[PDB]
Amino acid sequence: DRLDCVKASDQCLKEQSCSTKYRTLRQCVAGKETNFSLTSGLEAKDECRSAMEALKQKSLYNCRCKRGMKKEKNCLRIYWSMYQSKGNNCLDAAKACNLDDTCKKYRSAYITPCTTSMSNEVCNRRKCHKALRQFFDKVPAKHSYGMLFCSCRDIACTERRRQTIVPVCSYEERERPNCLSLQDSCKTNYICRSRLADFFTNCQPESRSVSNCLKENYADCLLAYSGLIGTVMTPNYVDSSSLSVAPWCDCSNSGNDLEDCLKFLNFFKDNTCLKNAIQAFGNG
Amino acid sequence: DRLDCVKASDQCLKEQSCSTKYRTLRQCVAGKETNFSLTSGLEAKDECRSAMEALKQKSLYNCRCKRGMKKEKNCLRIYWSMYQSKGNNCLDAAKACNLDDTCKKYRSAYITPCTTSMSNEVCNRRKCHKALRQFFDKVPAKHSYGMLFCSCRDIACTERRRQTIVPVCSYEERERPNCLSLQDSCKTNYICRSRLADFFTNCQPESRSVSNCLKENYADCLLAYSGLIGTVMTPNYVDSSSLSVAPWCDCSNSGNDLEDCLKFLNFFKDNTCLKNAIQAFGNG
Amino acid sequence: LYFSRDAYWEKLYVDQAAGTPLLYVHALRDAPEEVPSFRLGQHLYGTYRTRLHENNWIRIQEDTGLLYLQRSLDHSSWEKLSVRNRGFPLLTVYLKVFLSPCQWPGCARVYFSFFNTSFPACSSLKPRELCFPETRPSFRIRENRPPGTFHQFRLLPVQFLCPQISVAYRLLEGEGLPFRSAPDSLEVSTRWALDREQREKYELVAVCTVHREEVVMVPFPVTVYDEDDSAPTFPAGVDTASAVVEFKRKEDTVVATLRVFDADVVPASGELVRRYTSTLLPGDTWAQQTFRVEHWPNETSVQANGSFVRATVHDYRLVLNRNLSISENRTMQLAVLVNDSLHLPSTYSLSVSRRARRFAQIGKVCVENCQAFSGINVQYKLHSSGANCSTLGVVTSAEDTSGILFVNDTKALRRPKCAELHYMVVATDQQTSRQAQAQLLVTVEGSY
Amino acid sequence: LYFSRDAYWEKLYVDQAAGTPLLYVHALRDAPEEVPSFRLGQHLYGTYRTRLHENNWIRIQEDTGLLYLQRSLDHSSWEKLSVRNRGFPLLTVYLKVFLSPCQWPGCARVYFSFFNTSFPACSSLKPRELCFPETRPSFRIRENRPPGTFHQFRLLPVQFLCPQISVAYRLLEGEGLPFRSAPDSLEVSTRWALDREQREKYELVAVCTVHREEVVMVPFPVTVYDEDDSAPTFPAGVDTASAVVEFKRKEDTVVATLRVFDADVVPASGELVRRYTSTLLPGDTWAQQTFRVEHWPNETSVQANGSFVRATVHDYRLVLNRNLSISENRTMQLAVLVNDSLHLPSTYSLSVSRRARRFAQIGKVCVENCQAFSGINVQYKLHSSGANCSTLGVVTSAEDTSGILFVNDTKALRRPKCAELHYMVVATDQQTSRQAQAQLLVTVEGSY
Amino acid sequence: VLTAIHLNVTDLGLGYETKEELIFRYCSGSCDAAETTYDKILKNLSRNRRLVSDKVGQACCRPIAFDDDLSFLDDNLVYHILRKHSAKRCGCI
Amino acid sequence: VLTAIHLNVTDLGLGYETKEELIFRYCSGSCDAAETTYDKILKNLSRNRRLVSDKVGQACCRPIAFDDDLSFLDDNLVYHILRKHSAKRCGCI
Ligand SMILES: *[C@@H]1O[C@H](CO)[C@@H](O[C@@H]2O[C@H](CO)[C@@H](O)[C@H](O)[C@H]2NC(C)=O)[C@H](O)[C@H]1NC(C)=O
Ligand SMILES: *[C@@H]1O[C@H](CO)[C@@H](O[C@@H]2O[C@H](CO)[C@@H](O)[C@H](O)[C@H]2NC(C)=O)[C@H](O)[C@H]1NC(C)=O
Ligand SMILES: [Ca+2]
Ligand SMILES: [Ca+2]
Ligand SMILES: [Ca+2]
Ligand SMILES: [Ca+2]
Ligand SMILES: [Ca+2]
Ligand SMILES: [Ca+2]
Repeated sequence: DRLDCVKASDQCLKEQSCSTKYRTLRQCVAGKETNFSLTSGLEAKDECRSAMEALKQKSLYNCRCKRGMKKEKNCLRIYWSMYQSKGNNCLDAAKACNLDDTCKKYRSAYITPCTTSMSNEVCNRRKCHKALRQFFDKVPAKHSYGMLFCSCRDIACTERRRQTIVPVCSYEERERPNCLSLQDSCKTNYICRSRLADFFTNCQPESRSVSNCLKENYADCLLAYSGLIGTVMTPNYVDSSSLSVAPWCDCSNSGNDLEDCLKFLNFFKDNTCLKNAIQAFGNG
Repeated sequence: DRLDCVKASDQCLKEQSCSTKYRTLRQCVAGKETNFSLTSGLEAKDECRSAMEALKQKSLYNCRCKRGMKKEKNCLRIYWSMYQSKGNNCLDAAKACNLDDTCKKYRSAYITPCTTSMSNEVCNRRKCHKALRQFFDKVPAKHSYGMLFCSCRDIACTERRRQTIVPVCSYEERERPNCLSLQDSCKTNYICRSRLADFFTNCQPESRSVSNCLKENYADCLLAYSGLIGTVMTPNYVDSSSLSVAPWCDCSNSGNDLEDCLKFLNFFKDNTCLKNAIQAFGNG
Repeated sequence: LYFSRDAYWEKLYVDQAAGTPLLYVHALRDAPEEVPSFRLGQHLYGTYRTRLHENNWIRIQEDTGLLYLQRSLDHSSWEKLSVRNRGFPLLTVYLKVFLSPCQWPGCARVYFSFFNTSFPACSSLKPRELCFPETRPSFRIRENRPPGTFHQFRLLPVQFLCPQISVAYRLLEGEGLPFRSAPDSLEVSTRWALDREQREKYELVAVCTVHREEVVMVPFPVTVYDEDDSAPTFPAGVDTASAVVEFKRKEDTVVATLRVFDADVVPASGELVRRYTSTLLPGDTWAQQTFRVEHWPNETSVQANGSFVRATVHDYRLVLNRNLSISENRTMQLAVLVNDSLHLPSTYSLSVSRRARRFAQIGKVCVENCQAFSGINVQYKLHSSGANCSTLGVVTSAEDTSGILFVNDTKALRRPKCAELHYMVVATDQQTSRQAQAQLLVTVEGSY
Repeated sequence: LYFSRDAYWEKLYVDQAAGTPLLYVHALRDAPEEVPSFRLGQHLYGTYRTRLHENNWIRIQEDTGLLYLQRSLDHSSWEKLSVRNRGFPLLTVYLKVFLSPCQWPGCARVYFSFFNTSFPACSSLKPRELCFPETRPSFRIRENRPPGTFHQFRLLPVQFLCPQISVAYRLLEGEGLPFRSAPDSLEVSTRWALDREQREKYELVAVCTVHREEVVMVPFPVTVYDEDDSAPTFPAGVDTASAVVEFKRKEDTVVATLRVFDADVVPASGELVRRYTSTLLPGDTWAQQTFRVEHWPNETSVQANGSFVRATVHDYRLVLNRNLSISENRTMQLAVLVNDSLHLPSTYSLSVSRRARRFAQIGKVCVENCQAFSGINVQYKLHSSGANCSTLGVVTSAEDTSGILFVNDTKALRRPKCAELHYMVVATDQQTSRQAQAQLLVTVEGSY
Repeated sequence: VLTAIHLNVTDLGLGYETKEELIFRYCSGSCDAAETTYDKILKNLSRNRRLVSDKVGQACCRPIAFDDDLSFLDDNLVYHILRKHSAKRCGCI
Repeated sequence: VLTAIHLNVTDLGLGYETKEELIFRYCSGSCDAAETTYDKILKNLSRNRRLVSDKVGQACCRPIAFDDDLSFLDDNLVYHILRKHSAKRCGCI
């Protein structure tokens, strides 16, 4: 219903003046069409500035919202042009969830498509992913986070925790791609690009010369992390032992960009801000 | 698809010449608008002849075919203008009806709208009439006739028989109109005019100089009589004693046509062919 | 003009000679100068009015009403007619006879029984068949219309083919009666206008003498058909009294019904057709025509178009006169004595345990009632549960005539006890209920 | 050309004089004639790469890589920069430095720690702060590229503002190593091309003598970045054997996979980038290019576009050569030894109590199998319930190799007993299953 | 199962004085094999004593569909219709 | 009436080995006042002995609506969903 950026451009298209102004902006300004390093305008900088200013007082300049489900990429292309670029605690959560009308309702609403009835059948991944996003969108942090970020003392607890997202269906895939390519593939879709950027924003270091974040950053990090679940960039705990997390990717055949791939991956695999935020939720 | 007579008249209507010729024929020639005995032309015979001849070489004069399903009567009106023209036996019927899937189903399908729940409420007459016509249309003569034409020995039987059509709703009315006016009013409607004419045809005397009909005419008479039920011309037994029947009309204020009104009424009230046919069904 | 019979009948045989005379028809007058001119329909008709064939055989004398064979009907003729008779045996064929430029009075049907044989030998005919038709005729004569010849007795095919058989006719039982059949006459006539008030039906005796004389007698019936011999009487006569409420406006208030009846026959236009109209209304004022009466329905009840006022007066003369034409007029009079002098109500909310001064003034119907019907001469009452029945005087409407309905001092009313009261309000002239009773509903709690 | 560091750093103070020299950058060559031309980005940058302001203060000598203050940075300058830093305290500001017409190798970031005070008094500076930057630098030098000057030791703001403090530098631990820092030189250079196969990392000791002499020493690390020193070896060597079935058509049947690996570093284009192509195929016939190998995927398995025939022959030479350009070529060879020689089936209906001659011939799969795969050298078998398991030989498929499946004499078969049989049909070369097993269904009653 | 019996209208005991009759069909028989998960739970919750089991009961053989309306005229010449009075289909609900 | 009890999943006796719990709701109580014409007929047909009354029975307090699906992970790291297992509304049917 609410297209967002795309709808707005449609509104712009309706009037001749706005369409022309938009055309000039596209012609004059690189937007994010070229590499930033290149950021060489198609014409000249002065011309781009004028074209940009030309948009003011038109329907155009819009913010791109996620709501463009099918056409996230198209939305993102637009918008970016302007923008840039056993007892245990996991068991207590499962108990609290089922004993609540909203959580029980939304827990099974996602388990339903994420599981398979028979051994060599296969789940619908998109139904499982959508329902996953529904779960963290509709169930308050209280019950939704208890499932995912519960502290553990033994493997029965950790094996339970790692299963929350039904990894077999939602996480694992036959081939493990390269991390930088999947980043690319995530940035095409409107939903993933939106959720990936909040992750990188909310779960970044203190912005002093220390590689740790602050306590006031904690909630925003966990929200940003949890929002990744059900996207192409879905993360899970990599083993049944630690809090180390990662998408379904690795750094094989990174060629000349091996430094950048491992850097991207250690933002998942060795994130101190995330580690601390997860530990804070189920500890003190 | 093929209207037949009606379609042809439509073709006639298209051209001005044909329409005019048709108009003259209608004005000049009685057609079957009046009683044949009367067959007095609206104007004079010579004028009718000329008008008739006037039709030649026009689309008009058509044969009326059956295919006019819904509007058979309208077709017939046209086309004819040219052409011409307690234990008891009523209880056993009520038993046999209810013990049968078709009859029980259709008996209550008509009792439902024909009755009222409370004293000074009033039934929907058209719903009651339609369902009545449905009843005699869908239930074989066997069960449908047993209800209406059962022989009796006592008043419990006759009072039951007279109630078959739910007279209070379907027969009786506050004012009793004149019989010839209601005939007029019956002839306006396609359904009644069709059912009234079959009655007059099927239940007429031997066509010798005797005022009685034959046994081979019996079935066709009862069908024609039963088909009147649910029309403006609905007939019922006038008392709880004899087989004398009549519509809801009388011959008050017939003016100069008093002879013709009583003649029409005695076709219901003193019909020997009907009397015999009714008696034959539930006697031998 | 009208035929003196609706139906005539004779026999026809195979091979009757062209030139055989068949029978006469007769038309009597409705006015003295009228003269019939007879003509036949175009076709011959068979069983159940089947149209058989153009009539190529029988003609009529247009002035005299003589039917005769212009052409003989041979075996082939009767075959052409038989095969057109829709499968019925051909027993009877008829023709229509019109008396100016098929139903009585202006059209007669002439029926012929067909006999598939030759006319019989003269010596074989018995007196009864020599003298009268096989079923004797009966006649129709209108009251108060000019007298004239309405019948002829001789059987024409018998006089023609058997001229050696002499046949003579007379009437019996006509003494002082209006019928003439003169010595040696074969015609019968009336002598003066008939009158249904004196005699509705006659039954004379027709007597035939054949030849050795043999006599046959048959009844000779005549029915008198109607005249405006009578005028109309208002059973009411002078309707001294009539009453209408004062100044009551309405589309048509019905002041009163006057009625009249006619002695004449109802089926006759003379009796039945009666019309009511108001010839006069004195005085002229205020409005010249305050009333109207339904002429035709014979309800003939006066209704008023205009308003009325305190005894101005009123006198109407009513005429029943059957018609402008020759109908008998008669009148009666009535005096109208003027009586001298919208959407339903919402349920009332009242609050429980209420305190404050006794009388709690709630609703006022009086300025509605007098407002609508335009009268204060009306007495209001209230009845139902709290007023007049069980709990008694909890609601009382006023010894003073102004339709103010109030709650009294029932110790302020308890919603635990009774939580709703339904009461009916009445208005009554002087004894009589002018209005329908309204229903008032009082609910006992807060807010709305 | 590439910088010898990705990042440089120094300090800047309030009110440093226009004309203060800051530091040098250095670009080494990728080819012998290359000469750097240095220019700065347009802006100064603050915390988390905030774009602060056009750079109005620092300039670079385009030939020599000397950065210096063209204009002093006073209190107001540092305020203009601070207020543009998005609310973060202004601790560091940087510039980009490009080496032709920001990432290593072609762009270096120069960071300055801002100190909101005047440059310190000369007498207050300890030897460590007089001698080296606060964190010691480390260097990047590409193997197999021309040697040259990659560092300069003297702290330029200290030499400028404290010219009475003498400072001298030398290296230790470079004996036989490719580094030169000459007596009285403040520069360090390499002397010959480096080579990662000999040494990937060096860690020398830089020694500063200030002035009464005091000495400070720090590590001096150099990382060797890569060269195509190495060529590729096919572990396979001569793949004497390869096999493909005869005349087997397909989009691309995979005959066999040959593989190669490069000694060089995988991240280096030298090792990793290996491509496989078939240089030759003898003989020319029948078709000149029967096969193809996937060059890039390194699956490098040969696939055949064209058909094969009985031992015509086959010999291919495969080259791994990294690139057309300067890559090391190497080959291995393979001989392909050719092996010399659609919609599912409907359920079968059979009628119960069947009699007539023993063997009831039902279906024939053999002309399907040989029809599809083009082979009669295949042995058909049948297994499941009636054939091979429980009820035994009720269905048998043929000691003769033609895939005819028949009902035998199980006394004509009983639909009361078993009313359906499900059987699996096999095809097998000489031991090996060429096809997937099909499922046959035989139903036991009449009609269809 | 579904079962049928031919009856006088007075046999129905519904307060009608008449001589008319009807066919009446009813659902009867054992059918409590704990079909659904809910009904499996009840049998188990009682066996392990957990319920206490006040008035809890499993599936019943009840009508799922009803026959056509039945009409009759009583001894007092008044009509009546019976609705939802006889079973057409039976199931455990 | 509707009634609720807080239970372990193993208490349901449905063959699951787990530590997860649930709220389970069930319909219980007397409700056999012969509501419908059909049920009035049965009481009457038995009172006047006409039936013989083999296994015929009147209305039962059964569930009319069911709650949301309930999920759980078992001790063997396998998920399961219970459907139509707990009552939402109760009626006599
Ligand atoms: C309907 O009612 C009649 C009369 O009550 C029943 O007929 C009687 O039934 C008894 C008991 O079976 C028989 O012994 C008799 O033949 C009848 N009584 C008498 C006095 O003769 C009849 O069975 C009932 N029918 C139905 C279908 O229920
Ligand atoms: C779920 O199971 C646990 C363990 O079986 C139950 O806890 C026990 O219940 C008993 C009996 O009421 C208590 O006396 C004890 O406190 C518990 N057992 C032990 C050994 O400590 C628990 O009641 C069950 N919970 C639900 C909601 O059904
Ligand atoms: Ca008179
Ligand atoms: Ca008269
Ligand atoms: Ca008169
Ligand atoms: Ca090397
Ligand atoms: Ca190398
Ligand atoms: Ca190499």
